Amino acid sequence: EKNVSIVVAASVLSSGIGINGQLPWSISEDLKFFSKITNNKCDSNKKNALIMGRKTWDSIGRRPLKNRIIVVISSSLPQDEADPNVVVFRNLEDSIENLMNDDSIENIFVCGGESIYRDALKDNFVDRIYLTRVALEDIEFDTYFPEIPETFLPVYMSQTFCTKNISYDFMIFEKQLKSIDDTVDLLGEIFGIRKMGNRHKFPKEEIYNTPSIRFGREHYEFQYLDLLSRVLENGAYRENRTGISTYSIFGQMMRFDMRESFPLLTTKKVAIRSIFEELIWFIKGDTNGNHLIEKKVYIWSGNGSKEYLERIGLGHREENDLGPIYGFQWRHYNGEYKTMHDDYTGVGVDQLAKLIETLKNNPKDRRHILTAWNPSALSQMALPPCHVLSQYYVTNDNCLSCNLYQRSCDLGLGSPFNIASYAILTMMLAQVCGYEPGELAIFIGDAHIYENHLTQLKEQLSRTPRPFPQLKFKRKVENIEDFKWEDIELIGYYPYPTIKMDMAV
Amino acid sequence: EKNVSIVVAASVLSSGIGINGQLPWSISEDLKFFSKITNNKCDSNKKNALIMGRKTWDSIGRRPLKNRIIVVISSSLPQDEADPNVVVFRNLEDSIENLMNDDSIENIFVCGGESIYRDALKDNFVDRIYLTRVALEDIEFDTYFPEIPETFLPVYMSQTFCTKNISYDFMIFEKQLKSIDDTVDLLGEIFGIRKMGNRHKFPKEEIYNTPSIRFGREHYEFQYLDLLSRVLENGAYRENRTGISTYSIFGQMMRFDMRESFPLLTTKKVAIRSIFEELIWFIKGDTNGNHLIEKKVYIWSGNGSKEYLERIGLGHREENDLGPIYGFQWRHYNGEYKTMHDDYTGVGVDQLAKLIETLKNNPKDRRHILTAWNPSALSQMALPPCHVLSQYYVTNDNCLSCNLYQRSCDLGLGSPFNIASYAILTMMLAQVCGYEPGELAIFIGDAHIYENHLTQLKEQLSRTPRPFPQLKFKRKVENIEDFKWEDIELIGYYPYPTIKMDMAV
Ligand SMILES: NC(=O)C1=CN([C@@H]2O[C@H](COP(=O)(O)OP(=O)(O)OC[C@H]3O[C@@H](n4cnc5c(N)ncnc54)[C@H](OP(=O)(O)O)[C@@H]3O)[C@@H](O)[C@H]2O)C=CC1
Ligand SMILES: NC(=O)C1=CN([C@@H]2O[C@H](COP(=O)(O)OP(=O)(O)OC[C@H]3O[C@@H](n4cnc5c(N)ncnc54)[C@H](OP(=O)(O)O)[C@@H]3O)[C@@H](O)[C@H]2O)C=CC1
Ligand SMILES: CN(Cc1cnc2nc(N)nc(N)c2n1)c1ccc(C(=O)N[C@@H](CCC(=O)O)C(=O)O)cc1
Ligand SMILES: CN(Cc1cnc2nc(N)nc(N)c2n1)c1ccc(C(=O)N[C@@H](CCC(=O)O)C(=O)O)cc1
Ligand SMILES: Nc1nc2[nH]cc(Cc3ccc(C(=O)Nc4ccccc4CCC(=O)O)cc3)c2c(=O)[nH]1
Ligand SMILES: Nc1nc2[nH]cc(Cc3ccc(C(=O)Nc4ccccc4CCC(=O)O)cc3)c2c(=O)[nH]1
Ligand SMILES: O=c1[nH]c(=O)n([C@H]2C[C@H](O)[C@@H](COP(=O)(O)O)O2)cc1F
Ligand SMILES: O=c1[nH]c(=O)n([C@H]2C[C@H](O)[C@@H](COP(=O)(O)O)O2)cc1F
Repeated sequence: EKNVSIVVAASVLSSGIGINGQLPWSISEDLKFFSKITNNKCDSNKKNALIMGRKTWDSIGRRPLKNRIIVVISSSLPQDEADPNVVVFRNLEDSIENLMNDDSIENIFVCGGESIYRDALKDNFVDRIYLTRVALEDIEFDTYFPEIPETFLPVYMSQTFCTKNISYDFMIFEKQLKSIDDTVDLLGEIFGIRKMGNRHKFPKEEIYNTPSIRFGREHYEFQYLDLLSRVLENGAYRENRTGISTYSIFGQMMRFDMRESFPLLTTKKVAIRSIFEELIWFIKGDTNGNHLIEKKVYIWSGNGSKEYLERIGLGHREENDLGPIYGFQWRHYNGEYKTMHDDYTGVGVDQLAKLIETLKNNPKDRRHILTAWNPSALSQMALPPCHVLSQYYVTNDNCLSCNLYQRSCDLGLGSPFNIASYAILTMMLAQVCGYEPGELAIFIGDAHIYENHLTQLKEQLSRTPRPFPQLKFKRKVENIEDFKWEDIELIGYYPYPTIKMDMAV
Repeated sequence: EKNVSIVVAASVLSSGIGINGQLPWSISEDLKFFSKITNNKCDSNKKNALIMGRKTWDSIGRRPLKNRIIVVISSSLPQDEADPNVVVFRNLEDSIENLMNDDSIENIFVCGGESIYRDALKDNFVDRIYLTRVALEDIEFDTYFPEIPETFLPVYMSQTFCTKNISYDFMIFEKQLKSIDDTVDLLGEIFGIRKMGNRHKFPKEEIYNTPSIRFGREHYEFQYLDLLSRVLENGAYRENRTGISTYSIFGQMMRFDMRESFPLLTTKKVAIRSIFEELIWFIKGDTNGNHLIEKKVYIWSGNGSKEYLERIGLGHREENDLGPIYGFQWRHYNGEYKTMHDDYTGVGVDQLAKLIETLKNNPKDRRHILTAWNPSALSQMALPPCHVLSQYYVTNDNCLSCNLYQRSCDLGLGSPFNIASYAILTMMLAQVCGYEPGELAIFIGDAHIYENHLTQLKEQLSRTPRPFPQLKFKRKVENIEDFKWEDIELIGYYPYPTIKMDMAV
């Protein structure tokens, strides 16, 4: 009995491996992973064995590897007794005998082609699968990886990495103490909601995304998918200013990486264009809702209709004049807001401009804050600022991190937008100031789920995540308000089908 | 071979158990815990065995317990063969035979007096200890619990509970997968700081408080003591506006409970009086530094000296005229700040008053925000607001929770004060509005440690924590600015000796 694992790097969707006798990508870090994973020996005078087909043996140059015995599955190659680091077997079934004897071989790894992968799974010899998912699908394959059978379960999913603008993950598939559990549960019976642990229950398998991945939830999309589960388990049914009631908890956070990936949800086709047009709308200082409607973006029409505006006591306002919201408080703080058609160039504290000047001249400064809560002009807003405070931080490696506090997040409609919106905003500040994107942390107050999103959000938790895409700018801009949608390149985004959710006006 | 545990409820410091033949406290939940912990059987047709001395057998009334065999250790009591749920042995050594030959007994529990506790440890019969630490020391004992030998290590420590204004914990003392670890480490060698996991390394045992408690870090003081450990492991040496450099990370949070306890650090004698006088100073709208100096509180002298004020370009300011800091922005927002001795009654948005009126009339409201960042009047401040935004939330149980975002935390000098300040403020808002204290969450930006605190904070991590104290008000106040230091009763606070740290002016 010895561990027999599979090492493979396939595409994210079609699961393709190699084209015309060679690989369709050149990722250096992946090959280094193959080296480290196949040289993992626990004893000293022992070496691992790698199994591959002839066409794979040909593709690697017919040369042995460092302290690894190469096993070739060929019906034509002669068993050369000269080379001890390369052995040839006539078939895969006969080749699996270095487990009942040959103690020298510690572990066994299967890394051949489709012909060897398919026969290794159908014969039930595989105990573990090391999968490297590459985000490449607009190309052509000729050799694919067989679909993983239901007997294997995902146990680990790494963070999204990047190499030459190509995103890739690392997953593990396994074939599927007691003294504290019998005490915390007893204290949970004595104290009900007196014990704070009962107020934050661990979600059950029915709302936990990919529950087989227990200890290896490293993909930072789980920071969002586990928040949905945490709301369904502990969310309190509550009313609000709209007719749609919510399930809300208080005090949650999400952490994201922006160096090797771009935090854009893959479990739902997020409209990335609508997020950008809203962000550049904020950066320009514009509070005219029609400008977004004139760009085929209808996300501020509900909160800017004639019925809604007169309902909240703003009948004196034009159709889509939202008012001093983010975008007016960013560029003009404490400015006498008249209408949307007015000229505020020069009035108000330009927080965004001073923020850039502070990030360049004083990086070690701790007060790189951008606020949006102005109590003096709240009754004039069509809607109070949801994402309020935002703090930025420069590391010693010229990286730019971002922290956001959100008073209430509409998980399903507002959180996926706010994740990408401030991720793009951080990258824009990083380019203009000359830094690199770092980490993104979002601190949430009233994390709620509207009751008409339960059917859709329950579907999102059923979809296993995919690696994050890459976001690259097409040109360096002079100022900051010069970005255009054409200057944005989204690389390797293959999400799940979009699910429609209605906005609670 | 079967488990032989010890169940005991001793004092926090002297470890006292019982006085004049009875217990020195009446905690109903503790007895309920003793019942549930001794009725934990896995086999149905099997019963546990409880061992106690004669003087303890007398204290419980000489009556058996529900489906538990009581073993009495007495040299005078006759072995009554009539009662099958009570058996008498002449000594403790002879009484322990129901493990090698008696299958009927599943588990063994030792819960006698000092005579049985000391003999159970000195003879090395104990495999596990269930300790209930009660915060009572101003009384008199007569029977104590033996000091835990070095062979036992803490494995679990529950949250601080409360019963009749008495805090108590629950601890466990034990006698002192593998496939994913060998993959995340490999990815940590390939990618250096490219992998986000390496930027947030798990602290080492040498800076981890009570490293034996791995899975049972439920005491919410660990939310602060593990933040110190996380800074020492991953903190980047950085400069700032003062001569003292720091070790800072970005994006950390802490969680606290205010229902059954009061988040006041026990690893250091925190000056609670100075925290209150600062908090009530904010509520009144006062920005005069001398008023705290006239109350034997010298925490704003460094940032309010004649030398410091002229160094930051405010030489035209009086001695301790701090300016519009928190405390002016709370009660008077966007008010024309003149001097410290002015009458701003009527000018500026009274955020605190509107907050109280909103918490009463509209609890389900999501915009219970109290901000302190006013970019229009930042150059007038002697020091920008460190703790900026604060959001409040009413649960369905008429409880008041609080979320805070802090721009920079001086861990060791500023964090312990800010924890209690917003904890007391939440209780003040809860009483005036008619709610109960709930949860407290603090969201941190630049979590740093000044380099002159390393010797002291490394000492703070060496002392194992103690249960939180209780904070109760002595009277109900009419408004909110009527609180006085005499109206506060701190119950059960037994911290470690105070350690002096210098403020980076
Ligand atoms: N992304 C990845 O992880 C990997 C990708 N690849 C790619 O896949 C491609 C190659 O794979 P593939 O085309 O499927 O060819 P294979 O690598 O699977 O090799 C197949 C050959 O092995 C022999 N063989 C296979 N099955 C048997 C059997 N049951 N009994 C006896 N002999 C057998 C035959 O050779 P013979 O003629 O001697 O009988 C057969 O032609 C390449 O492009 C390569 O780059 C390869 C490895 C890994
Ligand atoms: N806080 C807690 O968890 C608990 C507290 N207590 C408190 O502790 C106090 C009582 O405990 P304590 O004073 O120590 O007395 P004990 O409960 O330990 O009982 C001692 C008696 O057991 C017999 N005994 C003790 N040692 C031996 C021995 N080595 N060999 C043979 N017989 C022995 C003797 O009985 P004999 O007269 O026959 O010689 C002795 O009088 C009470 O206040 C009680 O309430 C008790 C249990 C739990
Ligand atoms: C069989 N094969 C195809 C191939 C390519 N990429 C993969 N990637 C993964 N994740 N898994 C595989 N099984 C895999 N297989 C191989 C095997 C080894 C080398 C190789 O050159 N290995 C060097 C790697 C050199 C390096 O460190 O850069 C070694 O030292 O083992 C290339 C292709
Ligand atoms: C020997 N003794 C003293 C006593 C009191 N408190 C303790 N508390 C702790 N944590 N550990 C002990 N060993 C302990 N012992 C006892 C033992 C049982 C009961 C008792 O009444 N038990 C009932 C409990 C009734 C209830 O649910 O409140 C039971 O069903 O077990 C009281 C005192
Ligand atoms: N209650 C409440 N009030 C709010 N006011 C303003 C907002 C922001 C916002 C308003 C609307 C949306 C929205 O429809 N997203 C979306 C989601 C999935 C698929 C497609 C789309 C848009 C369609 C497209 O591609 O055009 C997103 C964000 C907001 C909110 O989210 N909730
Ligand atoms: N850099 C920086 N600047 C700041 N300006 C204003 C503050 C607030 C503050 C200033 C000082 C303290 C302080 O000495 N605490 C303390 C800690 C442990 C033991 C005893 C004490 C006081 C002794 C006693 O009062 O009994 C706390 C809080 C602040 C800060 O914390 N850091
Ligand atoms: O950027 C946004 N992010 C967001 O989460 N919302 C959602 C949060 C909440 O569901 C609603 C605001 O309702 P309320 O003002 O009562 O908090 O809008 C709206 C935005 F514009
Ligand atoms: O309530 C407070 N909390 C706090 O953490 N500081 C410390 C944090 C840091 O040491 C300093 C902030 O100065 P600056 O952020 O301008 O560097 O004050 C000060 C307070 F008054």
